[PDB]
Amino acid sequence: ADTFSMPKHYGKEIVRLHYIPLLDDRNVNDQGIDASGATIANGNLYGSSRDVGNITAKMPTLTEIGGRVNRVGFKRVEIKGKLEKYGFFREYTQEQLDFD
Amino acid sequence: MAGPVDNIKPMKYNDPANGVESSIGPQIHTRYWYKRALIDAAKEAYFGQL
Repeated sequence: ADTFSMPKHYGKEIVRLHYIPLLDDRNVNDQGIDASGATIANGNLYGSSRDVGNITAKMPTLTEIGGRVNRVGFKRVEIKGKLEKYGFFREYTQEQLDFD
Repeated sequence: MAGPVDNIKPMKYNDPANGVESSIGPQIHTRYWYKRALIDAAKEAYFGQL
């Protein structure tokens, strides 16, 4: 196991960022102009799908005139970590050590 | 109340401090911190000296 030294004046939580790739199902977005031009609710280009029929239907195709087609987007995620405290004590008397 | 029609809608920076979050995702810091605190001045005494 590895040890991370938390700073002093920054609360009791740690936060880290995570970046999602393009072709992934966690990359939900709204930049969804399709191959012919239409706002659809899918901006990740069939991400994380291994079906051939589904794959050869969202491929980005281009015509000789170009145009506003095949837009994409990206997202982010965050993760957290926490802390806590522990301890215990013991007590005794003086005659116990002397007369044992 | 706002600007003209968008008709484009790119990856923007919609106001995250209140309401609509963002295009990329969650933010860490949404405000700068003034590190010098504002302290009121002390009062004055007129009777102690006499």
